[PDB]
Amino acid sequence: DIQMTQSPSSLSASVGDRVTITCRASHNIQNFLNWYQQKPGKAPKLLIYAASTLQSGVPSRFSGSGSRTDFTLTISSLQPEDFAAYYCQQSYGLPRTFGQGTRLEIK
Amino acid sequence: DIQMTQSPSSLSASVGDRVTITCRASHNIQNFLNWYQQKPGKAPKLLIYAASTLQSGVPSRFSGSGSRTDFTLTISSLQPEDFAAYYCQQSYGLPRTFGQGTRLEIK
Amino acid sequence: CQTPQGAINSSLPFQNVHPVTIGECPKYVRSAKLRMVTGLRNIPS
Amino acid sequence: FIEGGWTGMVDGWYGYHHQNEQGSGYAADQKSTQNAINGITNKVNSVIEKMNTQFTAVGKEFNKLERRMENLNKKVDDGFLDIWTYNAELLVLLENERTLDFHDSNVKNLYEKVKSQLKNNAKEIGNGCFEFYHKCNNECMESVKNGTYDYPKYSEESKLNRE
Amino acid sequence: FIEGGWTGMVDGWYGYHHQNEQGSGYAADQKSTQNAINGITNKVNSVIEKMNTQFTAVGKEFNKLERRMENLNKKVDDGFLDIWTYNAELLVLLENERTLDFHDSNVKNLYEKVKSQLKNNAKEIGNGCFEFYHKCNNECMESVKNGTYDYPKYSEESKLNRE
Amino acid sequence: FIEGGWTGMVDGWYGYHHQNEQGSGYAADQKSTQNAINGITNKVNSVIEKMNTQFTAVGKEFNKLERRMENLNKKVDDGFLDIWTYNAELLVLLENERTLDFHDSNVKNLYEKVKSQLKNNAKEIGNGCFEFYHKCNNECMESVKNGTYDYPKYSEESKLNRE
Amino acid sequence: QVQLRESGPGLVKPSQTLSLTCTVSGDSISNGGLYWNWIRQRPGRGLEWIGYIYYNGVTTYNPSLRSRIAISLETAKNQLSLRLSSVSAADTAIYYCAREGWVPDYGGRNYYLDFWGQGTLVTVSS
Amino acid sequence: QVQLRESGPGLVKPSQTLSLTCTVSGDSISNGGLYWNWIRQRPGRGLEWIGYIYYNGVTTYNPSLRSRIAISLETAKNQLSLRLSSVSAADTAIYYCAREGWVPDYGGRNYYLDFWGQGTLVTVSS
Amino acid sequence: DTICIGYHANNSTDTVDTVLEKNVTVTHSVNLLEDSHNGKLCLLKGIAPLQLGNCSVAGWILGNPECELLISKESWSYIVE
Ligand SMILES: *[C@@H]1O[C@H](CO)[C@@H](O)[C@H](O)[C@H]1NC(C)=O
Ligand SMILES: *[C@@H]1O[C@H](CO)[C@@H](O)[C@H](O)[C@H]1NC(C)=O
Repeated sequence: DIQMTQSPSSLSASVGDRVTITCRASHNIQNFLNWYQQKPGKAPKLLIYAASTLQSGVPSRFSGSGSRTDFTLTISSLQPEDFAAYYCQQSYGLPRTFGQGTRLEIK
Repeated sequence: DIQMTQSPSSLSASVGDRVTITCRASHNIQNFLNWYQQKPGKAPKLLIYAASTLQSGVPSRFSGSGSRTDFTLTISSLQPEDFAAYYCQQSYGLPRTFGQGTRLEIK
Repeated sequence: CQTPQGAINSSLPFQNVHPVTIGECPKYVRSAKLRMVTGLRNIPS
Repeated sequence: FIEGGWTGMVDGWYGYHHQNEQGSGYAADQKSTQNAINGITNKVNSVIEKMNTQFTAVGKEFNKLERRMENLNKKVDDGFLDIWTYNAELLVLLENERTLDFHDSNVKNLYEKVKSQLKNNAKEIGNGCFEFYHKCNNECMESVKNGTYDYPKYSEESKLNRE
Repeated sequence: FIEGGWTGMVDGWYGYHHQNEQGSGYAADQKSTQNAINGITNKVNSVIEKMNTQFTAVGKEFNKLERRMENLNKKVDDGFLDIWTYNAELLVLLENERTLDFHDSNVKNLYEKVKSQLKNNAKEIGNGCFEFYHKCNNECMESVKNGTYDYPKYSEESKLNRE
Repeated sequence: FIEGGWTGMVDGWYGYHHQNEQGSGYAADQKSTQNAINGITNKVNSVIEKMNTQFTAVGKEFNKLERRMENLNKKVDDGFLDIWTYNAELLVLLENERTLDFHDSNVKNLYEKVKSQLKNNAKEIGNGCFEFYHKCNNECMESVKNGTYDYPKYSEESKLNRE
Repeated sequence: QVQLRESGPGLVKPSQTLSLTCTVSGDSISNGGLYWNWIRQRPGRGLEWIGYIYYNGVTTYNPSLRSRIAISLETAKNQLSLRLSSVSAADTAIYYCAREGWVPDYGGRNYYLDFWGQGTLVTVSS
Repeated sequence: QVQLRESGPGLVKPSQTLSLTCTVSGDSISNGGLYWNWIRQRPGRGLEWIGYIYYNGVTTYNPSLRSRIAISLETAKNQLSLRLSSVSAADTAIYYCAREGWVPDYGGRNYYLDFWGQGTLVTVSS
Repeated sequence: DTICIGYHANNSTDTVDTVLEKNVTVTHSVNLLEDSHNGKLCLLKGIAPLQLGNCSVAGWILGNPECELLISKESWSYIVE
């Protein structure tokens, strides 16, 4: 199984600040990385589809990029509604895995 | 001179069986391999033109394939009329050579 | 035709299943749809 | 052909509709339809015929210190895929435009063929149809469709009805 | 449209010019112009849309004993550049030819639309214009441009003026 | 132009044939022919001009343990050859279709030019030719070919002969 | 629009089989050619994939649970189902169904989960 | 259709020159741009290539026999010819003429022998 | 009495794109692109693949003790890792 490791496990930042969440795959997964936003009590929402593209309906403040093993999720101009857990998912192999998740707190 | 070695020198098989005749070049001849069918008393007939293609008029039971040095002639559903000597010819170099030939007997 | 994600039973010139293949396969193309018109504009009245 | 096609026509692509005392109806123009079919069929086949078969191709492994080779190999595969995707999509768009133009030309040509035969024996309506200045039965309707209409035969009846 | 366009027409691509007792002038045919604009705009966008974005790409260093790799790397880059240059230039030439043909068709179609409405109520001049056989005011000029011209209304005046 | 061309015409691509009391014959329409030649010549040259020159290129040797490089090198060469073969053949098919359509348009345009000048001074036959309603000598035949035919001059003779 | 809705008892006793159903609407599980996923989230933990089923009934499972998991599909009703034998405390989780979509990419179809349902909480207790 | 026909004495004495002619019909040896081959088969043995001649009179030979073999071509009659000096017992064989055709391929024209004639048996004896 | 010239129309919802116009509904069309698949590994023309299971190629050829089930697999249509 391809492991996904996220860092930090928890991050806090004020409104309007910039948040960078990173994820490292144990194996080369090319462009097969999705990012999800989980609000408490809800199923996760898709933010980022290809390592670098957004799902329609996702605010432009969200972006990301990456190569073989090293990927990044970035939130520009952080807003209160961005309070969420964020997850790193690989879709390269069959035993699909998610990272442990990063909790983003605001202020 | 590029040598062509055929194997076996003689093969027998019953009608409806599958016959595999192979040929190995001493040098890389890429796709430049022809196969011929020689009935006793007659000039050889072209079966296979490119290592993998047939000459128009050749029954669909004949096929073949190959790479740089290792090539194969295959006869599916062997019929009595397929009694013949078969020859491996390279057309890569100028001193054109044929293998020693394989005699295919039926039953 | 066999690709890493499944076998293909098709006579069409292109596929959008996978670039790696073994067998006699359609060409892999990065597209969702590729369709030709043979008939007329479908405007009745 | 003006303001849409005929859903009541089912035996071809191009054709005629008529009205007379013996009853109205639709019929396809087989010469026009079959020539159009053969043209389009050859075109679709040419698109398929010029794209070759994909033969077995698999990836390659590279070492830790062979990153430059790995990157070139990928570059080559992505480049060829981007080119063939471009070519496949462009060819389809170019031919779809021509197909539709081809078909519009073919129906317009039947109209002109009829117009030419009828001359002064019918009124041009302006909706892709003609009204006769003489009484016309099924035999003359077939003659016009055949391209054998006898203009002189009805020219006297027409001038009298035209006034 | 015969022997050049009108520099006095500024509100569209295709249109009409008229002369009567109430004063002459030019006006664009907006349905023709806007359909032509939309067609051409979609075409330009398709050319842009089918060419993808260039993403970061840099060169590679090779050693003294890696000349074969250096040469393959260069071969790949030159090959892809030569192919894309070819495709970009060919697409532009092919579409520029069609654009101009498209526009010639559109102006010719307005002429025929007018010709069809006027029938025997005007003399065809042969320079892409018509001369009325009846007196025509601004309201009938607008009617012809609209595609609502009433032929029967003036057929008596016309036959008398034609002689 | 209907039911085939004239093997008796040797001085151009497009032209006229005439019959009168002074003797029949054929002559090419040089303006139409030369414009057609220049168009086609430019097109052939564009096909040649957009394909570049092949410069020296030779193969490479690889070792027993360099099979991955050998295979990439071959892949690159086969890929580029397959692409250029596709482009060369497609361009020729696309242009051959347009050439033939171009030529059909040009002959049809001469017909309409003549039709426009003659108006009611000749009977349209329906085979791509006209029959005069007035006697016409070599000078008026040349005038029609020139595009300078004087319609009014023969309108009286024509109405009397038409009946 | 595409909607997925999970449903089930919400409470299973130890050693019983848990069985959940997902009803798909606004889509067709006989026409799309997509994979249908089941995933779960244990309270306080991140997400864990359970398995998926394709249109042809082809089914795959997370190998750590493959001996317990059964996944099936009924096209007539647009329903997916999940069954876990020998249920224990470790299986308390919110279970979700999801649709896996794709866009062709370099390297093949690039898959993602877009429609995730609502989530059904299942407690294992006695 | 293309036909090749070999002809010659069928018997040559030792130390004489053997001379065979192949008449080509249904084709043109001044227009095709193909290579014209001569090959032979010693009884009980496989096939051996002798040599070939092109349209421009360019001639190549099997290097083991190059000092003895002469190949020529007369376009006026569509005829090919083969001559072997110093003929011996080893030269008993069925001699054949053949047309070499081609289809462009990766790596250049891919050549093959399609029209092979009938074959003329030549015995060397006294 | 009349003669009208026209053409065919139906209830098709197939659409195509052209250079000047998008989403044009047409009466007949051809799909040139395949998007279905049988999401399983099949035999090719009657011959099964070699599955390496949990083994890498190095494991398979060196004879890793746990690649035991492959020591008797002499032929294949393809290899799956
Ligand atoms: C799909 O497989 C069936 C046999 O199961 C065969 O009859 C059919 O022709 C195949 N289809 C294509 C190319 O659509
Ligand atoms: C992989 O290893 C596990 C644990 O030993 C075993 O249960 C499984 O059957 C093995 N897989 C294959 C394909 O042999």
